[PDB]
This record gives sequence, C-alpha cells and structure tokens, in this order.
Amino acid sequence: LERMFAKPFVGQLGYGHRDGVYAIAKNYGSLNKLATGSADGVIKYWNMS
Amino acid sequence: IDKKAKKDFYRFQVRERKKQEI
Amino acid sequence: GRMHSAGKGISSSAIPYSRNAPAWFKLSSESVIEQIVKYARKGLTPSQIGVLLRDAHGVTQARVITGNKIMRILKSNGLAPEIPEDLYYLIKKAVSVRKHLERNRKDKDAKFRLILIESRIHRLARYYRTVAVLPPNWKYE
Amino acid sequence: WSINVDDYSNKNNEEGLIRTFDGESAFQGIDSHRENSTFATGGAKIHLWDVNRLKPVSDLSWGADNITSLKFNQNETDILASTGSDNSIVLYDLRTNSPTQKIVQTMRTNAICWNPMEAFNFVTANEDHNAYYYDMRNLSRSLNVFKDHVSAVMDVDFSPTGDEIVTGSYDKSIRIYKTNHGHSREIY
Amino acid sequence: TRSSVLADALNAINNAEKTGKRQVLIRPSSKVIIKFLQVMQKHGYIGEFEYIDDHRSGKIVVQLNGRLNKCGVISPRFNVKIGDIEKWTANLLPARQFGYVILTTSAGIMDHEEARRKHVSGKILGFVY
Amino acid sequence: SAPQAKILSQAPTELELQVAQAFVELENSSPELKAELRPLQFKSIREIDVAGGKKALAIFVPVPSLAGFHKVQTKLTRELEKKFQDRHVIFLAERTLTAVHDKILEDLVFPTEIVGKRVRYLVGGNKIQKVLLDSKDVQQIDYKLESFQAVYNKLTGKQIVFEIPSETH
Amino acid sequence: ANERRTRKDMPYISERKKQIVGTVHKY
Amino acid sequence: KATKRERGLKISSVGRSTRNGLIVSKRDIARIS
Amino acid sequence: QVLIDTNFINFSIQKKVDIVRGMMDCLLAKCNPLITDCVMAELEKLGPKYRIALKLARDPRIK
Amino acid sequence: VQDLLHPTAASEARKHKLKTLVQGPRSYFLDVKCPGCLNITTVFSHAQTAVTCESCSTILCTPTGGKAKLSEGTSFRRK
RNA sequence: AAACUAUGCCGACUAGGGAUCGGGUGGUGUUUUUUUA
Ligand SMILES: [Mg+2]
Ligand SMILES: [Zn+2]
Ligand SMILES: [Zn+2]
Repeated sequence: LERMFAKPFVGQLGYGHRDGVYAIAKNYGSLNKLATGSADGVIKYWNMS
Repeated sequence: IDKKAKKDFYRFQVRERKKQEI
Repeated sequence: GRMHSAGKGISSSAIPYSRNAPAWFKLSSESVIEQIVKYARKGLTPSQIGVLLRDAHGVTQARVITGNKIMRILKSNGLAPEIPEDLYYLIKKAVSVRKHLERNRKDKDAKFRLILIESRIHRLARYYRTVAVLPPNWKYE
Repeated sequence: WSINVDDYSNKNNEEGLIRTFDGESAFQGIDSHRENSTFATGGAKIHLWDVNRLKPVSDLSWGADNITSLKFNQNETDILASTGSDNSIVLYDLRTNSPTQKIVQTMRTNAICWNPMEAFNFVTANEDHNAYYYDMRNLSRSLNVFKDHVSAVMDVDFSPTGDEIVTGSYDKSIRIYKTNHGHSREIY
Repeated sequence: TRSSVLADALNAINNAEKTGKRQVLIRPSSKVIIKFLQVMQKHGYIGEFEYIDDHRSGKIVVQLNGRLNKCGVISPRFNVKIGDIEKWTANLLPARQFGYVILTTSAGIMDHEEARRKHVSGKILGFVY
Repeated sequence: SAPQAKILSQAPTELELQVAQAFVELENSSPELKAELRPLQFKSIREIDVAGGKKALAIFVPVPSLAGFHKVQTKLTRELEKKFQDRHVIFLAERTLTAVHDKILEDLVFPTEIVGKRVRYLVGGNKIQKVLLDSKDVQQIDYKLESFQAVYNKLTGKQIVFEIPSETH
Repeated sequence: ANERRTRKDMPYISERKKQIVGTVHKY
Repeated sequence: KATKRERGLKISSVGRSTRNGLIVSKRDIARIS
Repeated sequence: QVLIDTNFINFSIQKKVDIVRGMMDCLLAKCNPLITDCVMAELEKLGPKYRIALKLARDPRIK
Repeated sequence: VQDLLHPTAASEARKHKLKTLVQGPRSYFLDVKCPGCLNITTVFSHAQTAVTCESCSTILCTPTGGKAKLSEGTSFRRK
C-alpha cells in the first residue's frame, strides 16, 4: 500500500524563474513563506499556500 | 669512453683528417 | 605520434620543476667546464658527455649547474661539430644500410627502411639549411 | 528589501528597497544571525555586517582563500561555519570575533546545515558524491557518511525535527536520509 | 591536422560541460585563453578557474556550473566594424540578446557589448552562449 | 678589517656600519671561515617593516658575490640574527621584469625552494597569486612567511601568498 | 584485499576518517 | 536500436563547424558586411 | 491572439525569426502570443538539448 | 572521484611521471663507497654507464633496463 | 583460377571491467642457491 500511495510531487510555485534558481531562503518564523532568487537577477517572495 | 669516442665529429677532427689526407 | 611508424609511445625525461642547482652539489662550476672540454677533446659527443657527467659526477643538468648548455660551453672553447649531432647519426645509419644493401641485394626490407632514413635526412637537412646552421649549398651524398 | 504580506488584518506600504550595502569585492553567500540583526556575507573575505551600519562591522578570515558559503548555527546562535575554495571548513565564534577551527577535506563542500535539535552537529554537502555528518567538538572523525548520490551534492538541509536530512545533487535527484543511517530512504 | 590551442581548450570545455563533468583540465594555456575565460567568468558561464605553472606552457583547472550551452572560436579572424557588430551577432548567435560575440580590439579582448560601449573594434575571436 | 671595507657604498649609512661591524667581528672570531667571509662584500641594506611589527634586513649584494654568500649564507644569517634580534636578515642581489622578479623570489626563499606557483581567478575578477614552498625547514619558514610576503610586496610591488603544502596552517 | 595478503604494514582506515586531509589544531 | 539519435536544435547558419573552429567564407564576410 | 505550439518555437530558432517581431511582420498587427502549460511542459521534457528553446519561450512578452 | 587541483599526495605517487599535476623525475642520486679505498662517489639511480671508482678503477654499478644494479659490497645512501 | 551468406551506426567523444603481450617501479615469500661466471 505504501508503494501505490507514493505520490510525492504536489506542485510547483507559480511559473518559476526566467533563469535557473540558485538561492532559496525559508522564513524560519512563518510556515508558508519563501524567498527565491535566480541568475537573472530577479528575487521573488512566495506564498506556498 | 674509448668505445663511445668518435673519430670524425668535431671541426678539429676533420681538419686533422684533412691534414693526413694530403 | 611517431613519424614513419604507428607507435604512440610517450617515454621521455621529466625535467624537474626547480631550475637551481641541487643543494648537495658542492663542486665548482669551472671544474665542470674543464671536464666537458676534456671529454669533447677525447671525441665524445654532447649527448654522451651529459650521460657521463650525470651518471658519475652528479651533474644533474649542465645548464642548471653551469648556466650554459653543453653545446654553448664547447663552442665557447673552440669545440664545435661539422654538422648537428642528430643529423650526424642519421647519415651514419644511412651509410650502414647502403653498405648492407651492397652485399645483400635481395633485402627489400632494407630498401624500404633506407627510404625512411633518407626522408628523415631531407626533412632535417632542410631545417638546418633554413636556420643557416648548415651552408645553403650542402646536399646529402 | 521589504515585502507587504497579508498574514494579519489589524491595519487599514513602503514596499521595495530599504537599504543598500556596498562592498569592495564580489559576494558569494549571505546568512543572518537568528537572535540579533547582525548578518555575515561570504565573498573573497567573510565579513560580519550590522543592519544599522553601511560598512562591515568586523572582518573575519582565516587566510587569503575565498569563502563560497556560510551558515549560522540555530541553537548556539553565536557559532558560524563557512566553506572555502581550498577544500576547507572553518568555524567561527562571534563571542570571540575570530575563527576557531579549520579542517581540509579531499574535495570542496558546497553547503552546510546545522542540526536544529543538536547545537554541536552539522552536516556538509560534499563534491565526492557524499554528505558528511560532523561533530563540532571533534572534527577529526565524521559521525556519519551518506553515499547514495552519483554526482556532486550541491545543497543539504535538516528537518526541524532533526531526524532527517535532504540532499540535492547535480545528478538531477533529491535524496532523503535518516540521520542514523548512511543510505537514503527515498529518491525524487 | 592539429588544432589551435584556443580551439582545443574550447572543445575540452564543451565536452566536459556536455558529459556532466564539474571540472576540466586545459593544457596548454595562454594569455588569449585566460582572457577568453575571464570574459566567460564575468558573464557567469563558468566558475572559478585556477592557473598552475609547471615551467612549461602551463595548465588551467576550470570549474563548471552547468550554464554553458556552447563556446567556440571563429576563423578567419576577419575585421568587424562597430556599425557592423549588430548584424554579425544576428548571424552568429541563437537570438537577438542571447549570447556574446568576443572580439579582440585595440583595448583588449572583450565581448561585443563592451566593444560597442567603448566605440572600439577589431578582429573576431569567438562566441559564447 | 674596517666596517667600511665591507660596504661598497662610498657614503655608508649607520645601519650599514653596524652590520659591517657585525661581519668583521664574525671574521675575526672565525678561525677559518674568515677565508670566505673576507672576500664577500655587500652593496647596501634596506630595513623594511613587516605586518607583525617586525622589520626585515634586505642585504643588497652583487650577484657574483651573491653566489659566495649563498655558499656561506646560513651561518652568516644565524649569526646576524643573534647580533640583530627583531631582525629577519635576507641576502638579495641587485639586478626582463618577470625574470628579475622570479630571481628575487628565489633569493628570498633561500635556503628553501619553490615547489610551485598558482594563480586563482575569482568570479568577481580578483586574482590570488600563491607560491608553494617545500617542507625542508617548515617550522623556521612558517615563522617567516609573513616577512617574505611583506618583503616581496615592498620590492616588487606585488601581492603574493606564501603557502607550505603538505602542512595545514 | 590482495595487497593485504603480502603487505606487512597496511593500516585499516575507517570510512569516516578517509575524507579528512588534515586539521589545524591537533588533539 | 533502429531509432536515430536525437540531434537537438540548430542554432547557427553563418559558417561550417569543424574541430579547428567555425569557418566563415570570404564570400559570406562580404555578404554580411 | 496566437497559440504557440512546441515545434513552432524550435523552427523559429532554426530560422532566426523572433516570435513577437516575426508575427507582427506576418500579420502587420499587434499579436499577443500565448503559451499553454502543455506546451511549456513539453519544452521542459525535451531535455537539456532544448534549453535555448525553453529560455526564449519564457520571454516576458509571451503570456 | 578526485580533485584535479588538489590531488592527494598518495594518489600523485602512483601516477606516471608525466601525468602528475607538475611533471617531475622519479629518480635520485646516491653516495656509493667503493669497497676498495672507501672513497665516496656520486651515482645516478638510473645510470647507463658502469660507474667506476676514479681512485680504484673498480666497478660500482652495472647498467640495466631501469635502475642500475649496484655492485655487491658497495654501500650506498640516498643523496 | 578467384569469389559463393556476410553486417558492424559514425565521431573531434566520458568512465570502466576481466584476460593477455613487452618494459619499468615497489612489496612479499616460495621455487632458486654456496667467493667459478
Ligand atoms: Mg625512436
Ligand atoms: Zn493544456
Ligand atoms: Zn676506490
């Protein structure tokens, strides 16, 4: 039963970054918040909920 | 050293051979 | 990598990184020069001189110990060959094969090897003629 | 940067850049002290910064080698660890404002994470397809080795319960290990 | 037929990139190779690269972060005028703003954008994207 | 022998006088080392500071006599350090720019040898130049690496990092 | 394993200690 | 085994690709310039 | 409003035709190109060989 | 896996002379006492000549394919 | 006289495994052996 119920992927955040993601930072005080940055120079703040 | 020596290699040697040739 | 052969060997000497004389070497530079002159007077070629000094006299490299190559040391003292040492041996080998082909006219293998040797002489002779080490009129045999 | 969030509805802006700190050289890593505002950046030199000051308040560096990553401890907040390009791991203590210990490994380590439940234990992502679990007080020996990956391990993280770690690798996989076992229980 | 040292280095980097290697050894080195790699480094296509002196041509160890699609040298080293640069890029690169064409100019080896900024020109060395 | 004899410079500085007095004292005390100490003579000297607060004595010497100094450099260096503590004594020759810089480096590291040289190019554009030395006298040179860096920076105007591989420092 | 048959002095190194080249402060 | 290898996507047309490098003809250079 | 297919991007790169400019040239009007998740997913599955196609497809002008 | 930039000293020892990071010679030099007069002579490890004592004219080594085999009774030390 | 059932994607190209031929270095202990070589 463990094998047939193994469905780990839940989803992706938004449309992702234009270029590869090389920096991820979690908010240690908030459960659903995240920060990511890419080689494009762009940084985003997410609502994982 | 005697077996590894060359009779005709240096400029002085061939001149010596030329001297004896004539 | 061999020209005129299919071998790809890489056997060679690996000159040490440091270019100063060994610490344990405690002989005067002038003494090494006199030893080089003596051996050249006896008839030894520059390649053979380096072997004797390196094997028995601790001279790791003539340039490192004395600051000048064996060829330049000898030329400074009046000792210089007719023709470059590598060309000297190629010609001698060609002579020996030609002598053998004289007695044995059925040795087609020796005929093939002679072509390779004479070809090496022409390429090597042409280089030395370009650099002016060899007089322009010089021709093999 | 400052970001407007909707966690609470007790109000009802200034969303954007707040301050900029200029540096002499390029930066390569950043991490922030948990208890207080000070944060540390790792570039050609690892620098301790204060938020209320535009220049690095303190300069830390074992030597001339550059620092590629750093991570503040989570329980003993004054302890910090960094990684060098010379295949080294350096430990710092802010109470002394100095480095403490250095060990050189056979290959570079790309990331460090401290155990949330154990103040003196940290795991390192290494480039020999392995992740190494270390004790701060005795760095001569590793506590554990994780060997399942087949390319460089580029990041590592502890679960907040402290019983698991997750590794990201150059081989396009994510592996989860139990801290008491040297082999992965999962691959994604 | 042997190939130029620059071409050998670039082919080695491409092969190491494609095969998934995170480090490549390049021998022999040169000033041209180091400048070319420095342009790459400034644009982030490679990581740190270290030069080792062996009292010979030398060696370089280059770290790769997987962001390199392709690099190469272009011959003959034809001269490109400043006004022509844009057109040449449109011929030599995947897209309008994708990749950099590297030129050896009177001011040194530099990408096409910095050459435009400096109003300099010269021969073409190669391309990276 | 007078100290001024050791000094090739016509107008000797006071520090030259002191160190030349040291050499002639070594000559007189030496029962046979004087035979090699007497011919040896030096052009000048430079006292140049080090990061730690110390200074180093760069004794500028002619190259043909630099060879003879290198023959007897060890004993002279130890004795001069005894006479002059807080002083790191080093014998350098006065002498293309790359070649002379390399020769200056070799003179500095003497009696130790250079195992290798490396240049690390960082991402931002910085360069770290490093010189790898052997482990022949690892403790002594480890007490002198910073002095070598300071001296080389002062003379050649370059930033170099002296490393001793096979040991973690 | 073949080496240890004839090698008089071949020490046993644990997998945990293999990655460390050295440390600065010895204890 | 019968399937041909996937050859990726074409990215250039200016000149031929060889081991020595990308070669651009004299005619092309004049045409572009 | 134009729906982009996966092969369209690949052939556009082969011919050096910009998506936004190429469409304006063809129709002489403002075109709003659109990429669906399926097309984006198909580009990602093509592999590392088509990383260039993936980066152009992510241009901000492509909604 | 190995770090090309920082190879282990043990790994470099096993490699070929020309394949290390910085190629170097694996040979060395020796101080050989002649059994006869006890004078010391410098000998190359891979000597290609039968090095003879200058004073004694006594053979100290014999050339071989690789390392020269020292004559019996000649004591030696690595210089 | 000769051929007469064959067949293998290719390359500038990564890391390997077992066996074997020639050379070299080191370890080890059995064959070997002793101031005739
Ligand atoms: Mg041959
Ligand atoms: Zn759909
Ligand atoms: Zn004797």
